[PDB]
Amino acid sequence: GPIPTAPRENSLMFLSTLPDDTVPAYGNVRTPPVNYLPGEITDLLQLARIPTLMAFERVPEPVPASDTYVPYVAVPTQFDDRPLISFPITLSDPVYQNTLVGAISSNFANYRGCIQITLTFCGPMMARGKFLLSYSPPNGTQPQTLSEAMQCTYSIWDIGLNSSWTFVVPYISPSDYRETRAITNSVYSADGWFSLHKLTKITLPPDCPQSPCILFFASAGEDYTLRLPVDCNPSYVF
Amino acid sequence: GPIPTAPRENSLMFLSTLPDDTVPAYGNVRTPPVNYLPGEITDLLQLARIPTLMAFERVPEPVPASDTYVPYVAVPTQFDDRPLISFPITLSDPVYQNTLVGAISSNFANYRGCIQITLTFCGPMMARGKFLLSYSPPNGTQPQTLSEAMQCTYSIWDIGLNSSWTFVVPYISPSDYRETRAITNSVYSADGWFSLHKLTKITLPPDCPQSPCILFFASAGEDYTLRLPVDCNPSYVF
Amino acid sequence: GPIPTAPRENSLMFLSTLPDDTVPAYGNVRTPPVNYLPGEITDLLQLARIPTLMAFERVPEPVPASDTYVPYVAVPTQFDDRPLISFPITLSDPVYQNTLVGAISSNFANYRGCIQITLTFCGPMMARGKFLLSYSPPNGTQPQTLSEAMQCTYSIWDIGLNSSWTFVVPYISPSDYRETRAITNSVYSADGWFSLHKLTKITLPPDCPQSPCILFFASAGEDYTLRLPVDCNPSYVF
Amino acid sequence: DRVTTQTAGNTAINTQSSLGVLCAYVEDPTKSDPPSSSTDQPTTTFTAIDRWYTGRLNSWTKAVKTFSFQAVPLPGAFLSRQGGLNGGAFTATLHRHFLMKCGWQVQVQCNLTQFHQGALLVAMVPETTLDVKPDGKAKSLQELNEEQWVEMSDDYRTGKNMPFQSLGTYYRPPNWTWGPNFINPYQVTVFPHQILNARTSTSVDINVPYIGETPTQSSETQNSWTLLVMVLVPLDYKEGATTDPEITFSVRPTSPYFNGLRNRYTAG
Amino acid sequence: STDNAETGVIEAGNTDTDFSGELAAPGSNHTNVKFLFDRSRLLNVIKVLEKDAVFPRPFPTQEGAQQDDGYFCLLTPRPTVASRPATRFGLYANPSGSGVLANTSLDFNFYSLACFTYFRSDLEVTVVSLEPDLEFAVGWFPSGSEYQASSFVYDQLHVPFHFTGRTPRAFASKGGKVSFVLPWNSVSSVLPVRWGGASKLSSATRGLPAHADWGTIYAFVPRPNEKKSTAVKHVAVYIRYKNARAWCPSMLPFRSYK
Amino acid sequence: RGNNGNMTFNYYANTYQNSVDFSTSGILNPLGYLK
Amino acid sequence: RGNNGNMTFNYYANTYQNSVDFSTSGILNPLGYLK
Amino acid sequence: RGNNGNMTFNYYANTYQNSVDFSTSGILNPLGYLK
Ligand SMILES: [Ca+2]
Repeated sequence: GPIPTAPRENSLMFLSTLPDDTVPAYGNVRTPPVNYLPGEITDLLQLARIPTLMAFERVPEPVPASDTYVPYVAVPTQFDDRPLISFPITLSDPVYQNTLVGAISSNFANYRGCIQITLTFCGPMMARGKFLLSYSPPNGTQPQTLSEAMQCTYSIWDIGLNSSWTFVVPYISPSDYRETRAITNSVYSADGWFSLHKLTKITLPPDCPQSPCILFFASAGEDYTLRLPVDCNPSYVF
Repeated sequence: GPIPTAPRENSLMFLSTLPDDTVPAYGNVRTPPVNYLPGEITDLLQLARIPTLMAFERVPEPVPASDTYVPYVAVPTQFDDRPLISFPITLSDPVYQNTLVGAISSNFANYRGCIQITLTFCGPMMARGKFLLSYSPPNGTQPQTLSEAMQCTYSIWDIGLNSSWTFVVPYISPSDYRETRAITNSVYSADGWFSLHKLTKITLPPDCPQSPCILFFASAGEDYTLRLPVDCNPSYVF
Repeated sequence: GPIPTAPRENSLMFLSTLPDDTVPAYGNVRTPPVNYLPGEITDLLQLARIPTLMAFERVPEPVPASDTYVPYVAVPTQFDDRPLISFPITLSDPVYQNTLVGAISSNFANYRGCIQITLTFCGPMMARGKFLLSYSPPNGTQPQTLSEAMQCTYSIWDIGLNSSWTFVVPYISPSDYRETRAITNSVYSADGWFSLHKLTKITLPPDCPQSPCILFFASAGEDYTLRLPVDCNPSYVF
Repeated sequence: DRVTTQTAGNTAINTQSSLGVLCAYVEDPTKSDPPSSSTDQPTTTFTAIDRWYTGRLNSWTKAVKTFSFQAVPLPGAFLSRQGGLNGGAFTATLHRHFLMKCGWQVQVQCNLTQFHQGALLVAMVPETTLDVKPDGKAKSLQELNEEQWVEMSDDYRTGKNMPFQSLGTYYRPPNWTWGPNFINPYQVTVFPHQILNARTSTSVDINVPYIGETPTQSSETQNSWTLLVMVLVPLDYKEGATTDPEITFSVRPTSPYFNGLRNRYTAG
Repeated sequence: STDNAETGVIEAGNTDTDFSGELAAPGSNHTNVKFLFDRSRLLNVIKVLEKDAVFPRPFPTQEGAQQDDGYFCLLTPRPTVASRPATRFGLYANPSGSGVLANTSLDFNFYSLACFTYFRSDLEVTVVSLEPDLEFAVGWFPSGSEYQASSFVYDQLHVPFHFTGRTPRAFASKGGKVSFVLPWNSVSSVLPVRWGGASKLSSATRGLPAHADWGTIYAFVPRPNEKKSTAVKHVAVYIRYKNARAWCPSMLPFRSYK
Repeated sequence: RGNNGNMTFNYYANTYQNSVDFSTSGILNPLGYLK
Repeated sequence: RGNNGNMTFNYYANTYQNSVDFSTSGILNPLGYLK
Repeated sequence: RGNNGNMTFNYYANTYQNSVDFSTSGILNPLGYLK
């Protein structure tokens, strides 16, 4: 006979994220095989690990072409005891906006793990020089001086045969996960700053272009993870 | 006691194609046996494989009987370097309209596999001659010349003791399935053309009728398959 | 937790013939035993097999008592080459109306198997005579002549020591089941006719009553079956 | 090979251009059992009815158009003697039984020449009413002779002209537009058939088993099989060649079962 | 390749028969008969009874007859007219005139793919309301049976006998639907898609089968005759073929070139 | 059995779903015998 | 099978859910044979 | 798996609940290889 049941208060509810299936309406359909297709992606982290270019406003001297954002930093010849460039370790910051790590990460609420900054020297091969890359966890005031940067996490990069240098921003946080978007500024959504200082000015022989450029890439480190899918920002269509 | 349940959002829905049964209202009924009945059909492909006649508009010279469509092609005596007849390999084309393959196929969205064209010479036995049947996959322009047809898939048929010739249109497609109906013309719903050229004019002895006719049949090849049942076109009743 | 369910389109429906139980409202009730009661009936066919009297309009010469229908046929003395009595093998015919076979059968849509007609001679024991009972499957015209009846299924019954004769109407049909009610006359609801002819006139000694009577009974044969319960005709109460 | 002689009773039909016998649905359409719907011992085959009966059809001429046809109802043709098809003892037995179940072996004969051209489609078609006029009456022998061949038309292609019951004055007469007994001329090759092509043979053979909506059927009204002869390619030849080739056919009832013996059928 | 179609048998070939290639692997089995017909489609739209009815009389029906038209639905893919079996299928191009417009039905989909002579299956019936918030019930009687007319009086209210009986009666909830499956119940073994016989020996219509159906359904309001309304209500009848089987290859309807 | 197609399960015990007699502790037979 | 994806359970017995013939006690075959 | 927490039962057969390719018969790998 009939099985007695007691439907719950949420009967007939439509839950967009319900972890279950619904009834098939047109089954017994066989599809063309996809074994011939290479390049299958299993997890978006596979793409977040691919380094992509960052973006910086071209030093107050833009090109007649509107929206003058560049993927590199030109190394000025004049000495100055402050960073050549610096940006916060806040994933929602515009410098990461168009990198895959940043774009993908903006679609989740949290991240855990290391971010990786990769630099590629694009000046002439005859050039020589050294740079000091540093990462400073939050402080009341952002460090500017070489003396200050040198007291944080840093590495000195030497220009030579090999063109690039990878710099892993350690995951130093009070919480096991951090906010992907700095809706409100806090120690959970803003984790300090990365900065690049020229250690010893670039040296060039005669008849060599000046101001060599350094390309910047960002990507997820090997232990980088994203959690909690969130609603997307549809503005890219406006 | 009562089992707690959570009816889903689509409760009470009536799905015309639901892959399941409904409650019996008048059961325990035994029916007269049907073992005595021969000719049982298990799959409609069994019928699509039976060749049936195609239809062509009788060369601009109809009979006083309206709707002058014929199942054959009369072989004219005058030389002309273009096809005696040709039609697209588009299952919704009128030439297949009343063949079983075409009629059955029009009730599904896709097909995969070979189509078979069968020709039967119905001229006198004293007649001799040769024909060139060809299939051309899509091209910007439909081939017309013997020289062009000869560069596609083709076979030369010799008239003699045996009256017929089967021609299998290979399944040459970018996709594993093709559209059964050319709602929009594309490489997925139109697959080129089949054409018949007279290779060497028909030769007859004196006192023999002229213009022998060739009957055309169409059917599903052995690897022919149909997928996705679609709504029928009820116009046959209007 | 709650089991997800998907109630169907026919939820809450009340089906008068649903092959299932409903909830008990006053259980744990023990009833007085019925072992003491003999005569239990398991199937109504057990009753349909019991022969009961048929009914005929008394030959255009009724008794002052309205509704003059009789369970017998008086054997007239005058010779006449046509049936003494005849009726169709159509279960809804009035001659079966009040027999158990007919009454029970009228409550189902179909029957399969043999019907049995039993005759009992009720004339004096000194009487002698012979009768020819015949069954004719459908024909354009109903047979009347002894010569015609004799070409169908028939048996010759001799009057003597034993008083009765059973006649089984064979089940001769195009379909495995036949209609119980001749709503529309067809080969599926009307199966010919049964008729009784006097073969050799009845012979009696002097001082013997004339016109002996023959009682008619109808019942289900051993292979008789009924299928599909239908709505009853409540008119017996009006 | 191409030369065969088929014997049945005191009958034998020969052909020297056989294409083989087309057997419908099963390898041996002759195997058949008694009907489960009749409890009386049936009358089965006896030598006087185990044979070929031969009759005539109207001649084929240059004027007959594509898709024009002739139909032979079975066992109807035996009952009306269409084409002179007198079924001897078979008809006599048929007329005396309410029910009859059987299959058929048929051969259509039509010789042409190596100088003629044209083709006839010969098929055994299940459940048709091609032998009836739209008014519901069966075509008489005279009507068949007057028309010779029935022309394919919108009515036949549509089933629009099949027999029907007039509704009565109570109803607005509707526009009849279609019928399930239509004929799609292009698909007649779906049925058990052979093609009689002037250039390949002078005969065709088809062998079909019993079929029906029920185990057995009314002798007087059944028409489960109909022999159909339809023009696919018009006849043609030069002056001097024999004109109007004739067409004949032979029919043999197979594994018959008769039930419900009674006096001869008499129309009501 | 060389052949002789006159034989009545032509083998299905493939690319490698005369050319060079291989067989294409099978993509589906959707042409399978059982799978193909196992889906619901619209059969007819009928009016809802609000009192005991008078079943339409047999043809030919003469003017002046008193009966209920457009209420009974014969369960069959075959053409029907005024709740009865038919041969020709008709409609009304000119709905203007005098006389009752006979209801007609046809399973359009079924016949577009019915390339066979006989068919058989069980039948799943679904009745959907075409009216807002309608409370109705469905009645059904077997092939070869008939509608039980008249009514009985309870508390001076007339209750049609179609409220009772031994056959299925399905009362839907307000705004609900009705659904159930019926077995092949005709006395015939199979249903003739096309037929060449006659159901009677005299004055019969050739080609008109007598019981090629799964019975008849009708809909009614669970209310006594007295509480009758004036606005006619309609209900849609859907059918689905279960465990379908087919026999003897045949043709598909002719498609006009005009 | 009766008009019941439920082969599977019986939620309520036999003594609740049905009534049963208290204790005092195919082949259709004829209803009449000639002796 | 037909258009049925229910592999699991059948609540109603086969003789109720379906009709069955009473007793009287892949590979697609051709519908025609040339002999 | 996907966003599915149903470990228990699957009422509809795999070929109905999902589509499957017809036959023609943790560890995240790189999408690029330097050779
Ligand atoms: Ca529930």
